[PDB]
Amino acid sequence: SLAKRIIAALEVKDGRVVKGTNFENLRDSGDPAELGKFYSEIGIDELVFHDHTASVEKRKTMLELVEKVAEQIDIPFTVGGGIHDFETASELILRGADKVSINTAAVENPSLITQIAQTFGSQAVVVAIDAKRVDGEFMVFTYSGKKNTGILLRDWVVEVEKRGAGEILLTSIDRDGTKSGYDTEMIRFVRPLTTLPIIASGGAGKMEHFLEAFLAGADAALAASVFHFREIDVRELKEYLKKHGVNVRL
Ligand SMILES: [Zn+2]
Repeated sequence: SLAKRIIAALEVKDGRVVKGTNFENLRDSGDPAELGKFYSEIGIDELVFHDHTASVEKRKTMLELVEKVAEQIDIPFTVGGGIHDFETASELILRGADKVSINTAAVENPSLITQIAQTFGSQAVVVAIDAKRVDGEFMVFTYSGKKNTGILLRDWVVEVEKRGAGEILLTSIDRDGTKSGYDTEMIRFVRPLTTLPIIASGGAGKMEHFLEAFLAGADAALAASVFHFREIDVRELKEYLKKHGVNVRL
């Protein structure tokens, strides 16, 4: 069966992890680079950083983050949060990120996907798609879930692959922040529409949710607070998944 990845998401601001972690062993539980290194050592496959720094310092702050993280880890990492053009994405990849996440800017200018891919390869471009049910249809939302674009998820997935994206980070707004489970109906809906790797995001609460997401056709599963606050142990999770037939890296 197909190889599956466990991904930790770190929300960051001003070079700090927002709300930190429960990991007492670390010198500084809010240092993104230290936390990243720790996650790679306990068995996380990749990292996603999402930045919320204020506009005047944002560009420099995200570049510093990327350089510091790149020195501490050899596993892939993605950076995102307000990447609106090619030059911003380029500077971040050159400074050390393996991949960039784009969402609002991709919907507003789908050629941005192609532009980044032309220089850095499709594998450098993660399109984050936030979606929610509206009147029985899956719709795409932008601006941190504030705007219903009126674009069907079905149509956007196909366009994203056509434009040259390498991966889709699929967040169910219906589940994000809850610990109720991944939106497996949404994952199953997207799976036949694309050949791209799908990162399931939103709703992780317990180890069984990961199994469910992988059965639904996710290639990777992303989570944040379940790991940060140690509700789920990463090694225990991989051992659980392997036991039940999922091809994870031990
Ligand atoms: Zn964020």
